Amino acid sequence: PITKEEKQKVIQEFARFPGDTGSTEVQVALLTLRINRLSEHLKVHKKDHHSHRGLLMMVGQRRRLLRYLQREDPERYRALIEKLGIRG
Amino acid sequence: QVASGRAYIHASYNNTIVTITDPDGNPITWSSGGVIGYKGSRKGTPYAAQLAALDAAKKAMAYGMQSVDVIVRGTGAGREQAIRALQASGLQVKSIVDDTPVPHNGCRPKKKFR
Amino acid sequence: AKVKATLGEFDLRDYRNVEVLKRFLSETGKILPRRRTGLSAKEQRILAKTIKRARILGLLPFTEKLVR
Amino acid sequence: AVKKFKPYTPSRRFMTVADFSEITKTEPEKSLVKPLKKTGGRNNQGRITVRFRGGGHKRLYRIIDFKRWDKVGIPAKVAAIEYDPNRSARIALLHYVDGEKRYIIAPDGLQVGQQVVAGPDAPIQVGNALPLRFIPVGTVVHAVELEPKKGAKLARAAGTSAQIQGREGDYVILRLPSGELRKVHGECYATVGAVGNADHKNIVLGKAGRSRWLGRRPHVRGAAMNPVDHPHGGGEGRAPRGRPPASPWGWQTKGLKTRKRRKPSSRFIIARRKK
Amino acid sequence: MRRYEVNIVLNPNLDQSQLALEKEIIQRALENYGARVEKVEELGLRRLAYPIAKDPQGYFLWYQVEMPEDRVNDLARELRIRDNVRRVMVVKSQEPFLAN
RNA sequence: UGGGAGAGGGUGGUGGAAUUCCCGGAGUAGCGGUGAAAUGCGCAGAUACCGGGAGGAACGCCGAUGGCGAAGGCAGCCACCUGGUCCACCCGUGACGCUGAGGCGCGAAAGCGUGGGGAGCAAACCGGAUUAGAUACCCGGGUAGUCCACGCCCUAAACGAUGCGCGCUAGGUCUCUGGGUCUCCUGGGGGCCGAAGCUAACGCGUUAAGCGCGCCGCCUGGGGAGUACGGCCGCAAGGC
Ligand SMILES: [Mg+2]
Ligand SMILES: [Mg+2]
Ligand SMILES: [Mg+2]
Ligand SMILES: [Mg+2]
Ligand SMILES: [Mg+2]
Ligand SMILES: [Mg+2]
Ligand SMILES: [Mg+2]
Ligand SMILES: [Mg+2]
Ligand SMILES: [Mg+2]
Ligand SMILES: [Mg+2]
Ligand SMILES: [Mg+2]
Ligand SMILES: [Mg+2]
Ligand SMILES: [Mg+2]
Ligand SMILES: [Mg+2]
Ligand SMILES: [Mg+2]
Ligand SMILES: [Mg+2]
Ligand SMILES: [Mg+2]
Ligand SMILES: [Mg+2]
Ligand SMILES: [Mg+2]
Ligand SMILES: [Mg+2]
Ligand SMILES: [Mg+2]
Ligand SMILES: [Mg+2]
Ligand SMILES: [Mg+2]
Ligand SMILES: [Mg+2]
Ligand SMILES: [Mg+2]
Ligand SMILES: [Mg+2]
Ligand SMILES: [Mg+2]
Ligand SMILES: [Mg+2]
Ligand SMILES: [Mg+2]
Ligand SMILES: [Mg+2]
Ligand SMILES: [Mg+2]
Ligand SMILES: [Mg+2]
Ligand SMILES: [Mg+2]
Ligand SMILES: [Mg+2]
Ligand SMILES: [Mg+2]
Ligand SMILES: [Mg+2]
Ligand SMILES: [Mg+2]
Ligand SMILES: [Mg+2]
Ligand SMILES: [Mg+2]
Ligand SMILES: [Mg+2]
Ligand SMILES: [Mg+2]
Ligand SMILES: [Mg+2]
Ligand SMILES: [Mg+2]
Ligand SMILES: [Mg+2]
Ligand SMILES: [Mg+2]
Ligand SMILES: [Mg+2]
Ligand SMILES: [Mg+2]
Ligand SMILES: [Mg+2]
Ligand SMILES: [Mg+2]
Ligand SMILES: [Mg+2]
Ligand SMILES: [Mg+2]
Ligand SMILES: [Mg+2]
Ligand SMILES: [Mg+2]
Ligand SMILES: [Mg+2]
Ligand SMILES: [Mg+2]
Ligand SMILES: [Mg+2]
Ligand SMILES: [Mg+2]
Ligand SMILES: [Mg+2]
Ligand SMILES: [Mg+2]
Ligand SMILES: [Mg+2]
Ligand SMILES: [Mg+2]
Ligand SMILES: [Mg+2]
Ligand SMILES: [Mg+2]
Ligand SMILES: [Mg+2]
Ligand SMILES: [Mg+2]
Ligand SMILES: [Mg+2]
Ligand SMILES: [Mg+2]
Repeated sequence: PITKEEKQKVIQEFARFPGDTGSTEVQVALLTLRINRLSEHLKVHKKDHHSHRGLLMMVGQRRRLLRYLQREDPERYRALIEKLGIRG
Repeated sequence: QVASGRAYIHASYNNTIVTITDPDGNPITWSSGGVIGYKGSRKGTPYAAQLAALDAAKKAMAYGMQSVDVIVRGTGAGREQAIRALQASGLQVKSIVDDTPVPHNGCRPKKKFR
Repeated sequence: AKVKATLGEFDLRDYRNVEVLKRFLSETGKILPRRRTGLSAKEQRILAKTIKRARILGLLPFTEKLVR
Repeated sequence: AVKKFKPYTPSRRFMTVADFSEITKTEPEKSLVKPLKKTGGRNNQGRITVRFRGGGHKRLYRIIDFKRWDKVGIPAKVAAIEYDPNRSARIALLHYVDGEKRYIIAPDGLQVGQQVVAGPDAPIQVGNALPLRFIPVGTVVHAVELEPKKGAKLARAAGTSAQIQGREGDYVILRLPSGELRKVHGECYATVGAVGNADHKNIVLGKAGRSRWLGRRPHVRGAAMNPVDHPHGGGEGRAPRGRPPASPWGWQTKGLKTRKRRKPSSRFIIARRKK
Repeated sequence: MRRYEVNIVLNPNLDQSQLALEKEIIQRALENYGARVEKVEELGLRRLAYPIAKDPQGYFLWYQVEMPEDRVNDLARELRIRDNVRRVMVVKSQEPFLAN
């Protein structure tokens, strides 16, 4: 699983001010971390369709947040998705 | 020859088969609702199980069998009559234990039993 | 007479406590119901699982025969 | 993971070929190859004694270590998994830390770079050879000696395995690839795990010429012949067998058991095969 | 790392020296698999609820340990590799759940 | 942030009961079966009993009126990996929301392909009875299949015959699971009974079928017919 230490690195490397824990960046970053851990888990467990639903829900959630940050900051949007290597 | 042994009552809704064994469970003798001339539905009645038990003990006691531990299987209507008969036969019924096979939800039963 | 009364303070997960746990099995080896166990809903699930473990470790029977 | 082809010829339609994914080295160890004499089914008298053989691809025979008690306790490194045209299994090149190099037939899940060892004290690990009496009961095993020190005779083709079922005295009980249950001496060596390349049975030869490549000349039906040739020969038009189906030599070929009754190993065949 | 209670049951009709060779194997197995052994409760021969391997008794080892979560299956399977190891149960250690 | 409940999912392993089969023992005139029978099985040693072995499937008690899931669906036990969800604190972001034609994925059973497995069960099938007949019900056999892996199929009384989200309009009672200050107060589920109101009535009723708003799907008399033609999908069956 994700441990508390790796999870804080994600908040640290993406907080706007070193106290922030809920901005779009730290949310996209936290989701991106759940996805790839899950995305990899599904690549091994191909019949775990229930968890895959979780994968889609996080993907949609991040996509909605990424849709929001592109409205308020096309610059910071671009800055975020590159640091997460996201587009495709 | 042996003195003590075990008495087994396999008894379904069809018949009641009594076999008396020895301490090691090796059968000394046996009987059932067929050994007394019943064929068919009658083989499953209480009276059939009584005569079956009486013919079981009277055959085993005729081998020196004196004490029996009564192991009971099944649920047929000749079950209780068999135990009663074993205490009236002359045997020193030293025990009664119900060892009816019950699965922990195992093999799918026939349609008759689902 | 319920078992939660007939016993002091015990740990519902020590699957190695035969003396505590065996008190929760009928004369015929079955896991007693709450009407005998006296445990709550949440307690009953914990007890059964740890009973189930102890059966696998050979500490508790899966079934005993019935004596008269 | 057998490979298919798009239907760009009639034969490509159905043809399938092995993926060779696990093969890591594609020319054989020169010190361990000798010329394999193609017989064509001919014996020392010159006569065909096995029909429809010959004309297949030229092959070098790879020497395979079917003993392995040869080198007890001497750890060996799996250096390569190679193709071998003389068996259905793939083969593995072992660089013994001895410096000696040997081919064993390749068990499933064997990885180049791992170590294997032979002997009574070898860890119960895929690729390791032990006398049968020391492999745990229930363990799946292959390349089994049939008699002590006589060499691996059993479970050697792609995918097969014998399973260890129990012990009795100096003997172990094996369920052979055929499902036969049989007593095999405990001193007989076996290698942990099943033979690899289990996908080998899912290959579709796909055209007549592929059987030719393999040395398999075309089979002629008795029913297609004439009475001087074969029991099923002759008849105006086609003809049912018209007698119990026979071989060319006259013996019945549908169910007629042919194992010898007074064979000594009978005292060791516990239960005949299945299915 | 996570904390596990590794239960093991052995062959009762063994001299304490064969019993010693088996514990040493276990020891090297827990060792080579990454376990750091905290407590160790060794109850020994014990009357069995049912017959195991035709034996109404077993030799019950217990190890509170701390090992990498991703190797406990392979370890446990490796403990079973021996024929005198009639049972093995690795459990996740939990803080107790009490009554009264 | 710190916590909790859970048959939620996937993978590997693993335990005991039970049935079938085999082996050895011991033992004899029947067993089995039904309404009653017969078929079947049994002196070639069955049934019943003990011991040994193999193999498959399903997990008794717990277990509930329970829990989890979006639905289908999920139940021995262990570990690993993974989802959802709930509660507390009120800490962070600043309307980032709702729904959702298409699309995509999931989808009981049965069915299909390639392997495997096959104890029990059992479409088909055979036999025994029943009967006017009995291509049924009942009985003895029994092949698919049921099981596993992978790939298809995509259906259903796929039901709460009740789309999703939000807000609002008495309570009583039972229960699961959190929190508290632990009487009890409060959340989130699960049922019951019921205010107002709704309803053709039955019934619904903070788990609305009440009062409202948003969006979607759908209906427009029965039969023909979920058929035909077209088109798309499917190996086929057949689906849309
Ligand atoms: Mg009868
Ligand atoms: Mg504990
Ligand atoms: Mg092809
Ligand atoms: Mg093409
Ligand atoms: Mg094509
Ligand atoms: Mg290969
Ligand atoms: Mg040379
Ligand atoms: Mg030659
Ligand atoms: Mg010559
Ligand atoms: Mg000549
Ligand atoms: Mg000559
Ligand atoms: Mg020939
Ligand atoms: Mg030839
Ligand atoms: Mg060959
Ligand atoms: Mg090869
Ligand atoms: Mg031999
Ligand atoms: Mg083939
Ligand atoms: Mg060739
Ligand atoms: Mg051919
Ligand atoms: Mg031909
Ligand atoms: Mg001709
Ligand atoms: Mg001639
Ligand atoms: Mg002639
Ligand atoms: Mg001729
Ligand atoms: Mg002819
Ligand atoms: Mg001809
Ligand atoms: Mg002809
Ligand atoms: Mg003709
Ligand atoms: Mg002709
Ligand atoms: Mg013909
Ligand atoms: Mg003819
Ligand atoms: Mg002939
Ligand atoms: Mg054979
Ligand atoms: Mg073992
Ligand atoms: Mg948390
Ligand atoms: Mg016998
Ligand atoms: Mg007859
Ligand atoms: Mg005779
Ligand atoms: Mg007879
Ligand atoms: Mg089998
Ligand atoms: Mg605030
Ligand atoms: Mg602000
Ligand atoms: Mg489906
Ligand atoms: Mg199915
Ligand atoms: Mg199939
Ligand atoms: Mg049947
Ligand atoms: Mg008939
Ligand atoms: Mg009929
Ligand atoms: Mg008639
Ligand atoms: Mg039938
Ligand atoms: Mg069958
Ligand atoms: Mg499937
Ligand atoms: Mg329902
Ligand atoms: Mg509908
Ligand atoms: Mg909708
Ligand atoms: Mg729910
Ligand atoms: Mg409520
Ligand atoms: Mg009213
Ligand atoms: Mg209205
Ligand atoms: Mg009215
Ligand atoms: Mg009314
Ligand atoms: Mg109501
Ligand atoms: Mg209410
Ligand atoms: Mg219409
Ligand atoms: Mg249609
Ligand atoms: Mg339809
Ligand atoms: Mg059409």
